[PDB]
Amino acid sequence: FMDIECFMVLNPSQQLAIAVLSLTLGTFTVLENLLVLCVILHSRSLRCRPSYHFIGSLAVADLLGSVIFVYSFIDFHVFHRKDSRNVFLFKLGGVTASFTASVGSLFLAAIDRYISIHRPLAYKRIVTRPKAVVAFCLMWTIAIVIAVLPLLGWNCEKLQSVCSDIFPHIDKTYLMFWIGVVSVLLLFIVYAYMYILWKAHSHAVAKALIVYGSTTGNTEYTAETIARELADAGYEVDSRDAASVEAGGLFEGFDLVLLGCSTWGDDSIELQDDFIPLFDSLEETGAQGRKVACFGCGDSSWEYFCGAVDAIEEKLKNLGAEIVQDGLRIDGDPRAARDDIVGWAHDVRGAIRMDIELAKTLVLILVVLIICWGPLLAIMVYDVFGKMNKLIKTVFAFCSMLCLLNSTVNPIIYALRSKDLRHAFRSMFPS
Ligand SMILES: Cc1cc2nc3c(=O)[nH]c(=O)nc-3n(C[C@H](O)[C@H](O)[C@H](O)COP(=O)(O)O)c2cc1C
Ligand SMILES: CC(C)CCC[C@@H](C)[C@H]1CC[C@H]2[C@@H]3CC=C4C[C@@H](O)CC[C@]4(C)[C@H]3CC[C@]12C
Repeated sequence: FMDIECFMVLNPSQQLAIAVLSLTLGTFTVLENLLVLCVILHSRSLRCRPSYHFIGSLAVADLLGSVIFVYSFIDFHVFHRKDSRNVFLFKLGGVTASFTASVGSLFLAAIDRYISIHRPLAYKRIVTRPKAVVAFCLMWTIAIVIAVLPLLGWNCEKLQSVCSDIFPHIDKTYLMFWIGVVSVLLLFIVYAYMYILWKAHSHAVAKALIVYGSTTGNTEYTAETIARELADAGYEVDSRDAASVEAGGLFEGFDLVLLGCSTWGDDSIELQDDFIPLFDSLEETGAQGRKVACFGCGDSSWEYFCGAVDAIEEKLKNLGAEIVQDGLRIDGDPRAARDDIVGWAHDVRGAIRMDIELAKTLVLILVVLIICWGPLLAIMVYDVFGKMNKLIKTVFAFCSMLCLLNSTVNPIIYALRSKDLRHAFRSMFPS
């Protein structure tokens, strides 16, 4: 038993600001989605290839949600309308389902693009047109079912219950359940997109592994000269002396692997004593379908010029490691052959990032969702655990406007970014 006017914290100036922000964004949001829906149906008449299952659901939810929200919000605040419990829970159920289905659409958009990254080869087997058709339908029914529950029962007046100080006639247990399901998909949305950016961050920069024997220090100076062209180009480098290497999984996670070794053949071809242990235990090395290249120092005076490079390349192509370019072979000092070093290093780089606008969009969406749903659900958690003062009700009233802004910026985030929709919008014009 709570007074309806107790939920109405309304300063005539605060009432005008509420009305201004809600009638601008409201009329602006409705016109946006009413245009988006018109474009899809116009596009449906011309092209049957774009699914438009996600953008249509998001637009319908934002249109229906905003229309009922702005009207009820202004009627409740500016006009101070006192409705019966069922008539209010009918209206509150309507907006809640629409906004729930809206964020449920973003949840289905998250799983659509999460499966494409986690399981690219199996994406076409899971996400289909009938499955997405059924999923959205069930997403809408569940969204309606949950939001109709307060009207059916499970409210603060039907049961001896502890009520909400921001939503009249609502049981806090129902809100905690509603917050839970909304928070789970939101956290999954945040987790998925954060999982996309961290996964794409490792692929942007390539990793190059350099090992060398070099008793005298020439193949090291070579590798040190080899590494800088790679490093200056933008390659993560992990040069390692062959005397301090671990055999098993030595090449794991390297897009390119450069194996340099000096030849030390007094009588017969012999490699660097430090490079021999790694040579023997190569099978242990990943040694498979790994882009790899060789280099090494030698001298013309010997019958086997850089025979080490030949022995290594024979084991690499034996196990199937793709040798992208021939091994680099140097005699004497590589300080005079610096040009050929950076030449072979730029060539092995030639023979072989991410969409930042799509990467920033995820950042933007995450920043948007954290901005629009963070404080909104936060105030509701304050209502569930303990209670709040009058200022928080006023802040929540302004924060109730914050989710409406999300419905305004969504057709700019997704529909405007749709290359197919913009084609359908231009097709509206003569030719
Ligand atoms: C005992 C001995 C054997 C060598 N055998 C070879 C050989 O078979 N083939 C070759 O090209 N150079 C051979 N060299 C020359 C070295 O490979 C050359 O000095 C090289 O620049 C050494 O590289 P590092 O400074 O990276 O150890 C040999 C040198 C010595 C002292
Ligand atoms: C929210 C309450 C008050 C009324 C909802 C009833 C109507 C408007 C709801 C219930 C079922 C919903 C449909 C369920 C399935 C989809 C597929 C989706 O890809 C586009 C939206 C669309 C076509 C929904 C449009 C809106 C819809 C028809």
